[PDB]
Amino acid sequence: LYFQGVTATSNLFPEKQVTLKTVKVTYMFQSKDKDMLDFQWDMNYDANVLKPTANTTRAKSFEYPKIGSYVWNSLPGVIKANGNTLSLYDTTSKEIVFASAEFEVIDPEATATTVNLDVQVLRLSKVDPATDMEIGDEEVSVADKSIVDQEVFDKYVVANNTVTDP
Repeated sequence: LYFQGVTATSNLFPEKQVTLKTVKVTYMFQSKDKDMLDFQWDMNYDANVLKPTANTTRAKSFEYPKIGSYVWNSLPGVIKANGNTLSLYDTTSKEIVFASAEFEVIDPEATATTVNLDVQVLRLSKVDPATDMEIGDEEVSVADKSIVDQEVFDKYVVANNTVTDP
């Protein structure tokens, strides 16, 4: 056997393995009927192997960084992000950038490492047209405590793709 390089994994997205200068990892999400109320993810990496590039920014981390209360913080070895708005993020009309980051291989001789997107919270809901505010009754958890609800997933999630470059 011969596979050595970056392993892109997640609790909510299928794993991808890429052989390597730079690697971009983008997790693409789409729901049916119910738009996104609240999300929290940590993209964990090895700070000794991979370093976030100049392209790893708040702006390029998520589809809707200016909408609702979006927190983005790049710390050593972890990119922490969470978003929320009672008006909801549009995850129904098209497939969105849920999480994205671009990493630089610090030492070209050291390629073998894991980038892992821990999706801690993903809640969907539907707005009352009269208010444009989410209906508390219609809230469903796709993910909570980093545990994906298979029944809710099968019902509401229509796209969950891991896209790498290369």
